[PDB]
Amino acid sequence: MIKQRTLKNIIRATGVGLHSGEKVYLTLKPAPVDTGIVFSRTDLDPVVEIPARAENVGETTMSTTLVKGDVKVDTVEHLLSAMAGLGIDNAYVELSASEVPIMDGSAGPFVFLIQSAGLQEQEAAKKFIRIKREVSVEEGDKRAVFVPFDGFKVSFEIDFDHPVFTQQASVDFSSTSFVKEVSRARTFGFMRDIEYLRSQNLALGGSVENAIVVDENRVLNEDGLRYEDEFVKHKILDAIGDLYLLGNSLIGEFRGFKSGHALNNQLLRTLIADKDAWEVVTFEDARTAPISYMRP
Ligand SMILES: COC[C@@H](O)c1ccc(C#Cc2ccc(C(=O)NC[C@H]3C[C@@H](NC(=O)[C@@H]4C[C@H](F)CN4)CN3C(=O)C3CC3)cc2)cc1
Ligand SMILES: [Zn+2]
Repeated sequence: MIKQRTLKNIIRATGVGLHSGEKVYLTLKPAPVDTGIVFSRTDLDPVVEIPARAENVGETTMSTTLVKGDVKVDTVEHLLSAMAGLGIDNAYVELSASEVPIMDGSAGPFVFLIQSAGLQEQEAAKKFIRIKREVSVEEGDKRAVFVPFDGFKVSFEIDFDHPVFTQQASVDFSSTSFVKEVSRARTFGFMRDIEYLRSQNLALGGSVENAIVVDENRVLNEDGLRYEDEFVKHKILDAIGDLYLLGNSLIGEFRGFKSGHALNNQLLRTLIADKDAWEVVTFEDARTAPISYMRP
């Protein structure tokens, strides 16, 4: 059968919060069957824990935020994308501060730290959410859709009127490596936006070392892009992180059109509410299942 996965070993990492500019110590820990992903602010006494579930998502600010009262964890989407891409079901994420470290601006450093630890299969069937019906959310010119699909696929389109800006990509993850083709795609920022955010005490940890910095015309990063389509690949990365707040891996297709965290969360809420549009399924036989995972 397809089995739940956690970490084999604890992972420790250091970085800076994109927005906070705060040094943050990150620990990923193995967790029991049916824990899901749980974030933990260990700088607090008592320690405050927020399950990485759509119901805990906060005011859809600059990034995906988990809240519980007046406690938050900022910018969870790149880490959850790394955990989604590798099929991790159960894990404790401990943070010394309010924001997940940005690292290089991609999921690459997290996927590497996790695959360095290795994964442990657990004695329990992995539960999948299978899309049975199309679920569509729109707001203005933005659109986010689930389509039934025997597998896992993410299609994305962006549309910037900007000299730097392939603005479309589709990845079937059963035939294309999240690790190689998506995970290294970095966050990006326009200089006019970054100058505004800085003026408002935001982007305090931003640098060419953790973001593609774009002025009116070109990428300012001396070493350029990792992919010709890095921008729309990063959109796909962020969508994979947000999808993982369902708390179960998806069997279906996601289509984004200029979508972002706020509409992505409207789509998760609408899917969860419409119980006719999905079912929980397990696979007693991995060989006939529409998705596959790497060796642990
Ligand atoms: C040494 O410093 C000195 C100096 O040079 C310097 C250099 C750099 C910085 C910085 C920085 C920085 C600040 C904010 C952002 C950001 O929010 N990007 C949003 C982008 C990326 C994507 N969204 C995402 O990736 C979401 C949102 C987060 F980005 C994570 N997930 C969607 N998206 C948009 O659609 C944009 C067009 C609206 C990125 C980088 C500061 C100072
Ligand atoms: Zn991002």
